[PDB]
Amino acid sequence: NLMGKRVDFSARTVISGDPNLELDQVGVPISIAKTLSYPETVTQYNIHRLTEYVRNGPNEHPGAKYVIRDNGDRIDLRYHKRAGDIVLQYGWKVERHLMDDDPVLFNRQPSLHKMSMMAHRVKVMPYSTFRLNLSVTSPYNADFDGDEMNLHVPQSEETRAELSQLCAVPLQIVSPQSNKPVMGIVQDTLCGVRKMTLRDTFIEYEQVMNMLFWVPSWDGVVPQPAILKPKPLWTGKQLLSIAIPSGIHLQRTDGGNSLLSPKDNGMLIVDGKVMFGVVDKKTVGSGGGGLIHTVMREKGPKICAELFGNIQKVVNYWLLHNGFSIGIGDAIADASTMKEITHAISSAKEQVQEIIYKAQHNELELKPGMTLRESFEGEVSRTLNDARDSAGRSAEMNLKDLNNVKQMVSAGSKGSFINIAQMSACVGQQMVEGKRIAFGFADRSLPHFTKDDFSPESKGFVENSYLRGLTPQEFFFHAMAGREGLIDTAVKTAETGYIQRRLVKALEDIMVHYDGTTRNSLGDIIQFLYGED
Amino acid sequence: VYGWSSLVTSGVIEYVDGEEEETIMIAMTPEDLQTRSLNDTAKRIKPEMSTSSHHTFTHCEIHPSMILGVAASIIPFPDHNQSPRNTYQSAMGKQAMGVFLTNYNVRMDTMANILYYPQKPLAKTQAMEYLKFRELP
Amino acid sequence: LETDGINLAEVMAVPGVDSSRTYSNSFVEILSVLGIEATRSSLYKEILNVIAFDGSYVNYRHMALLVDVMTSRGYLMAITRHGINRADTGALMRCSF
Amino acid sequence: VPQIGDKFASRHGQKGTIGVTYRHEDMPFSAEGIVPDLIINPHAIPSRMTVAHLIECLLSKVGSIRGYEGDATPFTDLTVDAVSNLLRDNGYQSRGFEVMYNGHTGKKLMAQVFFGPTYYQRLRHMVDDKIHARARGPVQVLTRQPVEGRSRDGGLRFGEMERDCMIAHGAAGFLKERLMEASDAFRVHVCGICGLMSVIANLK
Amino acid sequence: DPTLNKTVKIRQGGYKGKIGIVKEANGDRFRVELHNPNKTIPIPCSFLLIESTHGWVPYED
Amino acid sequence: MIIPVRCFSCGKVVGDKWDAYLRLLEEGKQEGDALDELKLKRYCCRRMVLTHVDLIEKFLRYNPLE
Amino acid sequence: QKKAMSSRAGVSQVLNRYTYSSTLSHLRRTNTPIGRDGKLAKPRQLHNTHW
Amino acid sequence: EPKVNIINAQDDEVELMLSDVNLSLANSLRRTMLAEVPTLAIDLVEIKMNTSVLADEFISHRLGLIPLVSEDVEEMKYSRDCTCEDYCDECSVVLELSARHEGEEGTTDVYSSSLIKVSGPGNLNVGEPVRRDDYDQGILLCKLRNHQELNIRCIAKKGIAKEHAKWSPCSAIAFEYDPHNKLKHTDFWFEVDAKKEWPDSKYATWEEPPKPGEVFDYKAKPNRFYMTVETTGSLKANQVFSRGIKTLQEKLANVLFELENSR
Amino acid sequence: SALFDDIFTVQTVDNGRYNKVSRIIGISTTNSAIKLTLDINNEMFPVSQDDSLTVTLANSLSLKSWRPPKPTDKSLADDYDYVMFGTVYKFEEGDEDKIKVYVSFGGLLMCLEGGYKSLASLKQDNLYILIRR
Amino acid sequence: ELAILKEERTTTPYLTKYERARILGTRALQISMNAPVLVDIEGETDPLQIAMKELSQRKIPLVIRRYLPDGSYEDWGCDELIVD
Amino acid sequence: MNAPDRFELFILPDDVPKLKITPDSRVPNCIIIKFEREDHTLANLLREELALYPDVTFVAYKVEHPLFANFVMRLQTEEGTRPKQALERACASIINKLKTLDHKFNEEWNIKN
RNA sequence: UAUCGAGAGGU
Ligand SMILES: Nc1ncnc2c1ncn2[C@@H]1O[C@H](COP(=O)(O)CP(=O)(O)OP(=O)(O)O)[C@@H](O)[C@H]1O
Ligand SMILES: [Mg+2]
Ligand SMILES: [Zn+2]
Ligand SMILES: [Zn+2]
Ligand SMILES: [Zn+2]
Repeated sequence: NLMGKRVDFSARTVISGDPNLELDQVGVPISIAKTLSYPETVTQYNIHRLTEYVRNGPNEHPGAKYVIRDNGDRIDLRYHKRAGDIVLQYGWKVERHLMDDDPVLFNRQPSLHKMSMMAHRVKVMPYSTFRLNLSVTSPYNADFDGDEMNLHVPQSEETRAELSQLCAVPLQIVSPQSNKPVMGIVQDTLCGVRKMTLRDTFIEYEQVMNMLFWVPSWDGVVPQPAILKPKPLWTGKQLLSIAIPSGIHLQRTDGGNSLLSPKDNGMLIVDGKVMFGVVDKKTVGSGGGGLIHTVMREKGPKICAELFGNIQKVVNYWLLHNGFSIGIGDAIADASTMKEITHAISSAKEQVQEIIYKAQHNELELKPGMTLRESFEGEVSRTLNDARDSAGRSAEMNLKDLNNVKQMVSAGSKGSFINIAQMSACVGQQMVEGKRIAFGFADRSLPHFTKDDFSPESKGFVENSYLRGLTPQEFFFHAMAGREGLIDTAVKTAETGYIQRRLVKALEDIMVHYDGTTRNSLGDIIQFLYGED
Repeated sequence: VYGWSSLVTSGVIEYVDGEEEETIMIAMTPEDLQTRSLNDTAKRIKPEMSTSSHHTFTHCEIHPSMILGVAASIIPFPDHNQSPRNTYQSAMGKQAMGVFLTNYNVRMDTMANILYYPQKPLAKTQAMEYLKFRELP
Repeated sequence: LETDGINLAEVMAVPGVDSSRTYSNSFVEILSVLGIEATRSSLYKEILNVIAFDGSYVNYRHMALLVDVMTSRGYLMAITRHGINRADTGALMRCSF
Repeated sequence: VPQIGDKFASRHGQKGTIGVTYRHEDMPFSAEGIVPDLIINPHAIPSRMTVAHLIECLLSKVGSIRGYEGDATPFTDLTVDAVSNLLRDNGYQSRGFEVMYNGHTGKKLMAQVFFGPTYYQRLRHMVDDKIHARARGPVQVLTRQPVEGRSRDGGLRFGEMERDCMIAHGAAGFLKERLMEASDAFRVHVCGICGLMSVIANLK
Repeated sequence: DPTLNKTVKIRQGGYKGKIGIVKEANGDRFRVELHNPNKTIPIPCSFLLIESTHGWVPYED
Repeated sequence: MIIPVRCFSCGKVVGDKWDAYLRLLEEGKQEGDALDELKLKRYCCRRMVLTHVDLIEKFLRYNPLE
Repeated sequence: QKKAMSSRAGVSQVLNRYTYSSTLSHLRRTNTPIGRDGKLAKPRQLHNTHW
Repeated sequence: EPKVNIINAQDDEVELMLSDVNLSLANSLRRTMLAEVPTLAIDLVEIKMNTSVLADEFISHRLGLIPLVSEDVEEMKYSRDCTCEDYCDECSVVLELSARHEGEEGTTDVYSSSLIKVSGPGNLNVGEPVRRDDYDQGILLCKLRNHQELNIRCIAKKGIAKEHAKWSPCSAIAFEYDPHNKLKHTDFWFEVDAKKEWPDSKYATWEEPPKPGEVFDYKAKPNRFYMTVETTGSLKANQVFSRGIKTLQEKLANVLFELENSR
Repeated sequence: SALFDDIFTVQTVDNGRYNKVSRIIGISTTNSAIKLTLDINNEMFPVSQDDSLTVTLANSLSLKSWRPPKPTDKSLADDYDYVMFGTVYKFEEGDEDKIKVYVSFGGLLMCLEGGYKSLASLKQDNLYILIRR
Repeated sequence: ELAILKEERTTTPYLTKYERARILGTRALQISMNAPVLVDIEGETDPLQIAMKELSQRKIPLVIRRYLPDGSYEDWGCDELIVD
Repeated sequence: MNAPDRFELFILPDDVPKLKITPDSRVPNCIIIKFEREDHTLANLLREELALYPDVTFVAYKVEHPLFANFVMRLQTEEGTRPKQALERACASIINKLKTLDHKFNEEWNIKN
């Protein structure tokens, strides 16, 4: 009841994404905007505007719910049948509906850090979800599988200003946690921006015109095409560059590439224009020193917030008309690669036989600090994990540039090496409590094995890929490892939650003072200068 | 009548609990009872089982999909999923509108949901026959 | 060399060992042998090792602030009620924890 | 009736809410003029490794063309290649892809689209059963703080972790307002000598 | 007001031909609770027919 | 519950083909061929008839409540 | 009733009727009464003998 | 300059090739036929009795989906533009249905053919529930058991599918161009060989395959659009294509009017 | 009226990476140690190895907002087959007389190597490249 | 006593982000209550907008009283604090 | 609950113009046309037609949000032509092409009878 | 427009 409590002027509903909202907006259902209110003081400059809201009443937007006199008496506009005969006096307050560009505090639990609560500009919208620009999902750790989020409405000129001047989304793009951004380009826009900025992506004039008009900050000057004859064609790098403000310089070297960049890797940006380099997560993600970080330092939070919208609107248009998919086909390695994969796993199973032989004939090297059986399990584990990594590498190299899984991994928008490995080549060794599957039956893992069986298949090595399908033994062993993950998530969440609370209570009163010192509520010096700098 | 218990009292099927299971040797499918001569790069790899020279099977599984319960039996191809996804569906399947009974019109329940036009799934499992999933989808 | 188990004082004295660099991962033991300023550095090192292990990076000033709080009293203040609430802070603040 | 915000899922732990609806003519279409009931996103697939979802789509395509319910029992001899062979013998590309056309322009998509039937579930979570807002409303008798719950016109809990977030922001005015004007602000009289709330105050 | 809670038919607008009930008739702008979808709409009182002894009568009831 | 009037995906009328589909199955035709004879060419339309479950037959067994 | 504490709760539950599959599962459910205080993990794990 | 070639034709579907037009015009015609060509459909259901096992709005939804003869619907007014109160004889067709099961045994199947037209803007050919043959019962609506009755009065109105898909005269519209991908508008996914793994267009024999030497004609644009218009019977396939052209014209005409009035 | 002019023999044509772009290397027929590395569009201007190519570099096509060219006007590009416009992003004044000029045609890259007297005029902000035959 | 003389002020000569937000909000409130405005009001009439205009012209008539840990304080006028 | 009336996609409110033209003074001779209660159907049709005119130097459109049935088009013509006039011509041009198209379909239809 | 509990769920 005292350190926290339930509050008025709050709301909650399911969240959705919107490619056509600015980074710092929140789409608010009309019904919510008519229930919430803000008490605006009546002055000469708004009395006409506010009388219009009063006439519209509590059920029509833009409208109003109460009229507050200087004495404090509220006039309930639901029950006032002569609302047209109300005259507002200066100094009165009108509790009007929530309206476009009102600042509100937006929040997703668990509120782990300060950008779990940021101020957005209202946009009133039909349908019943709160709408988010996709690039704010990361600091909220939000997605749209049922997540809900909370909205709080400030009730005065002073608290509105704290939201818009301290908590607003654009002020939060770079976090003090790691001196780097906490928002970047994600999902469709990140997948699409790689595809669009490939060296052989060309765009005809009629489409170029639509793409240019989709950038709100575009200056109206069509740039000359990279190819003039025999046909005007613009490159993807040219149109992405429309979204980058001028005066932006960025250089990155990937794998010692030259200025001639044969692989189209690295990155070179001059006056907001892409010279070479596929634009991917290394450039437009949230990493330190990338594009978003640079525009923030060079142009400030307003321009940097528009950057997300500009990039999104060009790329999402291009991707809408290019298309992108994934299917079962993208998990399929060709018959030659499967035979390498199957051979390499077969030879790894043989090495495990040799290791079993040595350990059972007292011919195995003991590692310092380890029993024989620990050393045995360690050698078996290294062999089986190297088998899976080796089979994944063969599968990885066999996948074409056009492979849809490979395209998402390459953009950095979803997936990684291990996902290719387990889908296409080999799921691999299942672990519980850091070890292979234990003998939960007497000297065996399942009644389908003989006793004293230390082979890969007996103690949880899943040889098949998800494409091929798991055997009944593999299925159960995989479910054992999987259960442990669900248990960990359910248990250790309270372990770290208590830790964070104790950290907060230990440190909550510690502030930087006007003499530069860092002190608690007793005025004790904790640091003579914050961060020693 | 000659049904399930007729098989149990004629020595071709018996019941085992966790304690007796400790002392038996189970083949996973009837085909595993006898050794073989494959190299079909599409189908899944069966364990080699080369630790014992000759196996002495006492029992054989009737079908290995019977390790699943009611909810997980609704998943098509659960052997091709990361195991937690099968747990997640086992939860969500109980949250899916269908036809909970055929007499919903005469029951006055606190809350009830009936899908207008239920369809039976194009991809089903053998175990769904006993759950009536195609009849009350 | 690296050991299982600790005995920082006795190992420091062993001829051959660089007695100016011997380190222990028990900062409680560092405090008894080397003092509070060495404990400050050792506390930071042990926390950083946890954070950096999964590739993460936290700016220096946040961990520096935490280890200065844990050592400002001259002894190690645990981040528990037994440390935090041994302060001369007001009763209303302490009872809210 | 389904709308933006309602929740749906296939049988593979692959769940989502509706983000928008498009009419027939705005949907992408195949040359045969088939349009999807539903478009999910490729990024839902590669890290979740729900390959059964893809295989279910392929088998169900075949099943509706040939007129049967495919067998998706686990631990059978059925392979992806065998289902692909059947699909190709029916005039479709064997891995489930199809050329499709953008609905706005009629132009082909540069990419082909994995396309086919999949069994989807209507889950109990619908947005209009959850949406809630409170301006003012009822309070608890004992604490005079807003009551709990959508069903009682309650207010959201601004908990201790949200408090910490406002401290980090330095938003002292906002935090004060949240926890006073927007909740249980109260005026009491105290005695300047003994400091107790033992004052008897008749205001008229 | 004498037409609250009385059944109504709408004769103009996008809701023409639909049944409803006068939920609130403060002045000139009424709130009719449509029968067909679960929504109460704002409508001018000029747009309504009210049921009376003989058929649907305009706002002369 | 009862055969849908239209195919959800394309709108083609399929609610007039339920009796004809059951009749073709009595005459021993296989489901795929019966759908072919009914001119249900797109697989969206085929799904509608092939996977419909006629529950109204179950609901009718409950002796009318007036 | 007078011993409502110390007695075990949740042994009887309202039968879930949201959908037919959920009713079947509810009639076949089992409960381990260990708690939630004292985390551990060992009784929560999928033991080999569950096969 | 626009050219048309009717490949096949019948009451409810026309297959045709369209050429010497822009892609955008073929597509806008495709969209117009799906979304904006008016038809007639039940839009208000007065339930006087329903003791069937089906819910009132369950039945009403099916009724809206029953295709009605819409041939003369262009001469018919929209309800929202008609000067009458409620509905009337100039802007709606009234249909009535009454079913009952007499007998202690058996089931009565109620079909769309029992919908009886009662009034309508005479003598316009609008409002009859579409029938395949003369012996065609039509679309199954409901089923009745001993003592179960269905007595409804339906008001049918002119509308377009933008408002609700029940007013669409089409089902699917097949639509394609460049069957050999000479324009390179799609980039084919393949495992081994793209040509062997992708099926042939059903119009592959209507254009000639690219020769193995042929250089890429970077100036060619799409120009031949093969499409098939299927309908629900509320309008004939040739009617949908004709009225599609007409509707798209009036839309452009109204824009042109507004520009010549802004002067 | 142009800044640079020469004829190049194509030594290598790398397709590999892309379906619509190839990188070509060429050496001047008239002056060795003048080398040209250039990305080009396969579909618009297909080149093979050993092809003879006239390469002109201009800073203007004259004998701000781009418009489709009118059939009435006339420009330097009327006498070439393939024209590109790009940004000069490095002018390398190296040791001896090893001079490199790096240009980006929307990410299609060019490096031109040669001597100061052959490349001094190419120290520009932007360059057209025009290719004949 | 507690007050620190102008010549001996040691704290930052820039307006802090916290001082700015409080000054803008406080002044906005005062403007909506019809406090005399020190700048010309053109088209932008919201209280926050007028307050931001006064800030940009160093015309907000408020003083920051910065407390030091020992309780002493420096008064700084918003006319003299540097705004970015 | 917050769903709008579906008729708002095509029925124009009385206080809302089907069409509103404003200038884009950043470049010479350029207008912005806001179309209310219209679709890609109209916009894409006008756009391609216009782009093939020799005196049209820029044409584009966007549907700014799929939940609202409007779109906005940008049209620039060379100095000779007046942008609004080019738009009028595109309308009449396309109406004519559709008249021709209706005639040739009618003829081809009788031929197939 | 109650209070105290319990159970099942959502992210
Ligand atoms: N029991 C719990 N306690 C606290 N927070 C929880 C929680 N369950 C879920 N959350 C919140 O919801 C998040 C879980 O998101 P999910 O949708 O459950 C998985 P993910 O890691 O985002 O995606 P995946 O499904 O692709 O693996 C947590 O990180 C936390 O933000
Ligand atoms: Mg989530
Ligand atoms: Zn006292
Ligand atoms: Zn269909
Ligand atoms: Zn009428």
